[PDB]
Amino acid sequence: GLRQYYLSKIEELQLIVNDKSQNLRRLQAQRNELNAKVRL
Amino acid sequence: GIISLLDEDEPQLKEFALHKLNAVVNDFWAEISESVDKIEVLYEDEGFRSRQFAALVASKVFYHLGAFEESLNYALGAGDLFNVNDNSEYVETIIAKCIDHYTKQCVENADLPEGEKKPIDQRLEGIVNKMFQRCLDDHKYKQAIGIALETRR
Amino acid sequence: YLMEGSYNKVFLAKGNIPAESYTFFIDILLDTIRDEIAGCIEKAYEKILFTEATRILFFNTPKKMTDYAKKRGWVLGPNNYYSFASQQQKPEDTTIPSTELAKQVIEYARQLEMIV
Amino acid sequence: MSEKKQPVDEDNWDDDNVEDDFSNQLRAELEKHGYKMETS
Amino acid sequence: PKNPDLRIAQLRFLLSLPEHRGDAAVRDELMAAVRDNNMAPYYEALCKSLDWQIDVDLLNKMKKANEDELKRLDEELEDAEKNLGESEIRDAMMAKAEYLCRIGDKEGALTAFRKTYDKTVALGHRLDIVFYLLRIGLFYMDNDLITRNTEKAKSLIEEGGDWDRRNRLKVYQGLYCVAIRDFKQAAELFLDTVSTFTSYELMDYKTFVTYTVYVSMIALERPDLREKVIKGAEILEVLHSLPAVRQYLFSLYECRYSVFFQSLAVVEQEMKKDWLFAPHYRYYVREMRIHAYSQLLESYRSLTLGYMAEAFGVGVEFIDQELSRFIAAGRLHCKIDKVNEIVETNRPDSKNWQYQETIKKGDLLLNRVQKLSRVINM
Amino acid sequence: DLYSRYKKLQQELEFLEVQEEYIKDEQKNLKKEFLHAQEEVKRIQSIPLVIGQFLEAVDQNTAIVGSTTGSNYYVRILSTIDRELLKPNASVALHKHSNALV
Amino acid sequence: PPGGGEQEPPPPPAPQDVEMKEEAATGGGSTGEADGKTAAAAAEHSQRELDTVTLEDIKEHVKQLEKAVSGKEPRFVLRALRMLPSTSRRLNHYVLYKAVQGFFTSNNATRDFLLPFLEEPMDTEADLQFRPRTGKAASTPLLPEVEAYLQLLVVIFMMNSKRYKEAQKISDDLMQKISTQNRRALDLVAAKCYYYHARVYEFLDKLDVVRSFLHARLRTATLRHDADGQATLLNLLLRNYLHYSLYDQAEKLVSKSVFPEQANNNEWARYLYYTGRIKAIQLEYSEARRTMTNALRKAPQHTAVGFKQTVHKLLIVVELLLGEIPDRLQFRQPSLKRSLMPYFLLTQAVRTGNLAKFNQVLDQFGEKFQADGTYTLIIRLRHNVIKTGVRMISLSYSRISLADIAQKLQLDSPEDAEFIVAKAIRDGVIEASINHEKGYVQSKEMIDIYSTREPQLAFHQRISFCLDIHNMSVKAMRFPPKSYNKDLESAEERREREQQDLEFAKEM
Repeated sequence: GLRQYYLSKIEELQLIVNDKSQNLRRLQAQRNELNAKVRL
Repeated sequence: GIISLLDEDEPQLKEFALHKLNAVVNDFWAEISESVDKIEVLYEDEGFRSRQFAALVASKVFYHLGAFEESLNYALGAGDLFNVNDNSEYVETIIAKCIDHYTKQCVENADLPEGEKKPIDQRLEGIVNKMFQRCLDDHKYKQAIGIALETRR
Repeated sequence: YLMEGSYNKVFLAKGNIPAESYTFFIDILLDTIRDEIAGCIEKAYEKILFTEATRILFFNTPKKMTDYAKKRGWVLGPNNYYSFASQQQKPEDTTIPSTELAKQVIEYARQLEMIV
Repeated sequence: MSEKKQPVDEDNWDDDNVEDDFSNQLRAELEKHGYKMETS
Repeated sequence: PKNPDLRIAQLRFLLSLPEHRGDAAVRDELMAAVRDNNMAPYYEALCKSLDWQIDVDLLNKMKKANEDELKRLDEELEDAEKNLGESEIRDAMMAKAEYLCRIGDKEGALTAFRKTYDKTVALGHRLDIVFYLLRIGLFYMDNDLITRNTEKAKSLIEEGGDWDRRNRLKVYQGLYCVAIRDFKQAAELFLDTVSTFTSYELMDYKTFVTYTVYVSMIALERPDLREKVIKGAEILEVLHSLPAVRQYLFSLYECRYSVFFQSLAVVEQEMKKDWLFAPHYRYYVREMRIHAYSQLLESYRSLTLGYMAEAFGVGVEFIDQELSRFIAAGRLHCKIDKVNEIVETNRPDSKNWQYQETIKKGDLLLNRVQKLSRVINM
Repeated sequence: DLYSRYKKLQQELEFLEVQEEYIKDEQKNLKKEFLHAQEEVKRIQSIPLVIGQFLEAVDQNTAIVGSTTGSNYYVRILSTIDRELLKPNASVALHKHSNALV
Repeated sequence: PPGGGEQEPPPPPAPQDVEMKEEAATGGGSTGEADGKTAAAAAEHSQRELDTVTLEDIKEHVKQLEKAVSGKEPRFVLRALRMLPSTSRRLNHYVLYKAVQGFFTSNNATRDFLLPFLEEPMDTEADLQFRPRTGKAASTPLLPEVEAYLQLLVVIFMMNSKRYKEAQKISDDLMQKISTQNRRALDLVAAKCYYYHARVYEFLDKLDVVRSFLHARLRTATLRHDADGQATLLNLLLRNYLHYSLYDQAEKLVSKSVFPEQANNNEWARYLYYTGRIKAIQLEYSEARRTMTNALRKAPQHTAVGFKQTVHKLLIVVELLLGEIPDRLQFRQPSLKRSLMPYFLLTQAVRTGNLAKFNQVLDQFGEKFQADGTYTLIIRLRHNVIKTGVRMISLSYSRISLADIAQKLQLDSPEDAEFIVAKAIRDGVIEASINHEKGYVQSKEMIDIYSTREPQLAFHQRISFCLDIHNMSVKAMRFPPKSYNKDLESAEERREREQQDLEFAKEM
C-alpha cells in the first residue's frame, strides 16, 4: 500500500509548510522595517 | 435502533445485532458513536463466540472521532475478521494508523528494545512485513527499498 | 403549563385524562410536583396555619404533612409554619473580586504591551 | 460583485418606539376628559 | 423665484395627508399651479388629484411660456458674449436660474448655480446662491445635500460679519433641527428671536414665536424658563396678541395643572394638522406629559394618588394606567403603591441613569467599527 | 526515486523551525538595542551651543535657519524635536561647528 | 421571416461573442493552469468559475430558437482539448460551428436532443485524466441543463449527465488527486452540482441514499486533502437533516469537522447559520444568538437575499426567548417590508404585558408562521410574555394585591396568581415577599446598583474585546509591508567625495 501509505505523507507535510513559511515572511519583514529604523 | 437490544444475555441476538453493524454503518453511525460503547464489556466477558466483529465497528467509529489508538487497539485485538477485507477505501485508513504507529514505536525500539519493551502483538508485527510482501511482489522496488529502511531493521 | 407557575390548571388536566389510563405517568408527575411545592414552600412566606398550605397540594389532614414539615423546615408549632427567612450570610465579599479581578487586570496587560 | 449564492429563495425609529407605547391605548384621547370631569 | 416657494410645500402636505380634506387644497394649489409657469412639480400631484382630463392645453400654453423665457436666454447669450461684461450670459441667468429652479426641476438649477459659483469673486453673490441650494434641499428633502453646503455656507460668513447672512442662516438650521427630532438644538438656534426678521417662510413673525416657544418648553428647565421667555420684552408682547399660547405656556409656569391639559389638547391637534410637526406629534406630548407629571411629583414625597384627579386631571384610573407605563418605561423617578392608595417618590443619583446612556453609545459605536472592519479588507 | 521525496521534505521542517524561533529573538532584542542609540544621539547638544532662528522648512526633517552671526544657512534637524513646537519665529539652538538644528 | 430574420439572428453571435471570452478564457486557463503548472491558494479560476456561475443564472431563459444555445452544445461538446497543437484546430472549431448555425441549420435541442450531446468523451482522443478540463467539461453542459430546470420529462437528461460527471467524480475520489487540486477545484464542482443534485431530488425524487453516498464522500475527505472538502460536505449534509428528525444534531456536536477553518466567506457565513438553528431548535438559547449574529455579518452585498430574509427573522426569535430586542426594520427595504409585518407585529405583543394579544396574533398569522417553518418556536413564547409582564408589574407597582395582577394579565384566576410569582422568585425575576394571608405583594425599592460589581462585567466583556480588535487591526495590517527595496546608507560616490573633502580639510 505504498500509494496509500507513503504518498499520504507528501500530502500532509506540504500543509505545514504553506503557513509556517508565511509566518516567517510576515515576521522577518516586520523586523526589516524595524532594522531600517535602527541604522538610520 | 438496534442499540437498545444489547442487554439480552442470549448471545444469538448479538450476532443478529452485528449483522446490521456493517452494511448500514454510516447512518446510525451518528447514533452509536459516543453514547454507547459497550463493545469492551462483552469483549471481556468469557463467552465468547463473538468480540471478533465487535472490535471492528469500534475500530470504525473511534477512527473518525479522532480516537485512532482506541480504534487501533481494537483493530489489533479484532483478529482475522478485521483483516479479511481490504478491498475498500478503509484499508488505507488503517495501515496509515498501524504502520505509522509501528515505525514511531520502532524508533523508540531503535533506542532501547531490551528491557521494558512494548507488547509487540504478532498482528502488530505480522502485517508489517505482509504489506511489505505486497510491495515485494507488486513490482515496485523504489518503495520496497523504502519501508525496508523505515522498518529500521 | 408546567413551564410557567400554573399548578391548578395542571391538575385540571389531571381531571381530564381522555385517551387512556396514563396512570403511571401522572403519578410521577404527582411526585415531581410534591417535592416542587415542598421546594416552593421555602419562599418568603409568613405564618400559615395547618389548613391553607395543608390544602395547597391535595391532602385534607393526614400525617403526610408531618413528612414534609420534618423533611424541610417551617416548623410544626401551634398551627404555624415558622419562617426562617434570613438570606443574610453571603454578602460583603471583597475578596472574591479581589482574587478574580487581580487575575483579570493582569490579563488586560497581557494583550496591551507584549507582542503576540 | 454582489453575488450571494442562493440556497433557499432618522425619520423612522423614534416614532416606532412611540408606536409601541400608544399602539392600542388612547390614540385620539381628546374627549374623554370632557366626560371624566362629571364622573371623577 | 423661491421666495413664495415654501407655502407650496405646505399646501402639498395640505393636499394629500388630510384624506377627507382634499377639495379646497386641490383648488387653491391649482390656482397657483397652472399659473406662474409651474410645469414639473405636480404630475404625480395630478395623479394624487382627480383626472382633470383636459390639462393638455393648460400645459401647452405654459410649456410654450416656459420656452419663451427659455429662448430669450437663447437671445441673450449671444449678445452678452459679443461685448462681454462680467459673463453677462451667466450674470443674466444667475438670476433667471432661480426662475428655472422654480419652473424646471433641480437640474437646470444645479448646473447653473455651480456655473455662476465660479463667476463671482465676492461671496455676496456666492452666499445667496448657497441659500438657494438650501431651500430646494428642503422641498426635495435633500438631507444629504444640505450637509455639504451648510458647511460651505458657514465657511463663507467668517470673513465679514454678515449677520443678515448669519442670523438668516440660524433660522435654516433651526427649521432643520426641528425637522429632525432634535429639540435642544432647535431652541438653541431659535435663541435670539430679535434679529429674526419678518421673513418670507414664517410670514407672520408671531408664527415664529409659536414655534420657538413650543420647542423651548422641552429643551430647557425652570431656572431658565423663569428668566428667558417669561421676562423677555421681545417675547412677552408678541404673544400678548395670542390668548391661546399665553395661557398654554403660563399654565405650566403658574402651576395651573388642570387647565394645562385643556390647551395641550388644542396644541397637539393643531400640531397634527400643521406641516413639519406631524412627523413627530406623538413624540411631543408624551414628553410633555412626563415633564408635567414629574414637575409636580418632585415637590413632595407622600402624595396620594387620588389627589391628582381633582387638581391635575380627572380620572383616577386614567392616572393609574398612565403612571404605570412610564415607571415601566424607566423614567419618572417614583414608585407607586396600590392598595393603601399612595404614590411614593425616591431619589436616585445621577450615576445609574448617567451610566445607562453610556452603555448604549459604547455598544453602538463598537457596532459601527466591527461591521466596518469586516467590510474593508474583504 | 520516491523515497527521497519525504526524507528530504522532512529535512527542511528541521530547517524551517529555527528561523521563526530566530526572528522571535530579534523582535525584542533590537528594541533593547534601539533604545541604546535612542539616547546616544543627544551627545551633540552638550554645552557649547549657539542661537539662530527658524525661518521655514523645505520638506520633512530639513529646514532653513538664520544665525545670530547674520548669515543664513541650510541645515539639518534633530529627530526628537516635536515639529509642532516651531515657527511663530522660533529661536532655536545650533551646533557651533556643523551648524544644524539641536 | 422578417420578424424572424431581424430578431432571431443576433442572439447566436452576441452570446458567441461573450462565450468565447468567459469560459474560453477559463478553458484556455484552467486546462493549462489547473492540470498545468498551478493555481495556488490564491487562485483565479475558482473566482472565475464563480463568475461563470452567477452570470448564467439569469443569462438564459428562452427555449432557444435559431440554435442560439441549442447549437452551442454540438459546438462545445466536440472538444478533444488535449494539448495546444491539437487545440489549435479546435480554436478554429470555435468559429467553424458558427457557420453551422448560420449557413445551415443545426440540431435544435428542444427537450429531446440532449442524448446525442453527452456521449462524446470517446470522440477524437478525449480523456478523463485531464479532469480540470473534463470536470469543467462536465459542468459546462451540466449547468445550463439544470439552470432553467424545465422539469418536463427532462430529469433523465440531467441524471445521465450527472452519472457521467459521477464517473469523473469517482475518478476524483480514487485516481490521482495529489497536488493537482483535482479534489480542491472539483470540491466546488462537487458542491455546485449538489445544489442541482438536490433541487431535482427536492422536486420529484428521494433524498437518503445520496446521504450514504455523501458519507463516503465525507469519508475520503480530510484524509487526503484538508481544504474545502471538510466545509461544503457538511452544510450539504445538514440541509435536510435539520428538516428531518434524524439524529444528526448531537452528531454535529461530536463531529470533529465543525472547523474547516476557511470556507471562502460565503459557505462559511451560512455554515454558522445552519448550525445556528440547531442550538435554537434544541433549546440552547444564549449560545445560539452569537452564532446567529456572526452568520449575519459575514455576508456579501447582494439584494435578492431571501435567506437573509430568513436569518433576520430567526436571529431575534431567540432573543425574544431571552428578552433583548433590537429594531428589526433598521435596514427596511421594498423587499424586506412585506416579510416583516406579521413578524414585526408579533414582537409588538411581547414588549407589552397583555396575554391574549399574543393569541390575537396566533390566529391572525398562525398559518404564515408554518409557511416559514417556525411555529414550534412561536408556541412557547407564553412563558416569556408572562415573565416580561411580571417584571413590568413588579417594577411599576410596589405594594400590589395578588387579586389585582390576575385581572390585569387576564389570568381569570387569583389562585395561580400566587403561583406564577412563586416561579418568578424561583427563577429570580422579582426578589421580595408576598403577604399571602393579606393578599398584597410588597417589593423593596432596590436602588444604588452603582456600588455593585455588575457594571464591571459589562466592562470586562467589552474591555477584552476591544483589545482583540486592536490586535486584529495589527494582525491584518502588516501584509502591505513589501517592496522596501533597499535602505541606502548614503552613497558610494558621494561618500568617497565626502572622504576627499575631509582629506582636503585635514591637509589645510
